[PDB]
Amino acid sequence: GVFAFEDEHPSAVAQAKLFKALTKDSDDIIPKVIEQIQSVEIVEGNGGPGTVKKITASHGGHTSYVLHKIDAIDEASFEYNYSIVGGTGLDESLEKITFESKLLSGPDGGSIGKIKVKFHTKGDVLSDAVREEAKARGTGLFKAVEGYVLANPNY
Amino acid sequence: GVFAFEDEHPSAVAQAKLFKALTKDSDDIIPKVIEQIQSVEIVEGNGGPGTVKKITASHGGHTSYVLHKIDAIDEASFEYNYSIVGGTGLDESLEKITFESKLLSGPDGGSIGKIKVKFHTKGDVLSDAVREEAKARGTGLFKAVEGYVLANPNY
Repeated sequence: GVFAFEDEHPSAVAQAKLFKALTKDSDDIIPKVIEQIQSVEIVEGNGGPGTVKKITASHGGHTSYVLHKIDAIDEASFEYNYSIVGGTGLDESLEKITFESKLLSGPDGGSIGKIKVKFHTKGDVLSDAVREEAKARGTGLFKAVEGYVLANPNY
Repeated sequence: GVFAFEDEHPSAVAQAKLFKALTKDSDDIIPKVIEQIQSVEIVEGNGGPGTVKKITASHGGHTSYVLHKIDAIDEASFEYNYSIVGGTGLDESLEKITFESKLLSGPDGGSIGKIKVKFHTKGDVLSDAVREEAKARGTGLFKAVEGYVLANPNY
């Protein structure tokens, strides 16, 4: 099945500024802000739709890793979608997880990031722990990037 | 005179975790998250009340620094107060600035950071540019530490 969940994250950061950090500069930000994440390397691609990246997090004894595919980037509507297509960080019960982000405008020139996470299960059931852990991990990357942009006016 | 402005900041971080971050680990966190803050040097003290710190920042080609004294740290009430007592970063119109921070219980086991900025002016007027810059700098330090804790549950 395909299980979809949605959250909204208001932010004081302007859409265009948050969108650029989310889509062009997140490879440099995420490793800086998240301790565990050691590196972000491009496996194939030029940064646009279709690019595959390997993100390595130090722990789980020595390591862990996940592979992300960028599915879509739409500057006009501030939509950014990516999938976790593999890696030890993708639970065995799942085919893939997709994150769809859209930055709506919020009060005071801020943003409201609508984040929908879709779980592509192998079967008919979705574990609660699997759902919760993946949502936290995806929300944490959004926050790492948004928090960085807040703390660094002009970067 | 003394001009006091207060703002509230909801957060999903629990009071005890955010309090620990703000008062024990901010010295390490702040220079990692905020690009222009070059360093945090303890001038005197061990980090507790009474400690004096020199925070050096760097813009365009321009360096500037400010001296912070930790005024109070009350763990039971989650109050953390510090003052900016001098430095090229403190405006000539001011004697000092005092940030009074208090973490209230928020919904979801999260918290509400109530931050009060007190400007101790040499005269009877406070410049708008001076008020906004200081208020932004101070909110930035709070948000930089909070963003870091959200991104790293277990640092």
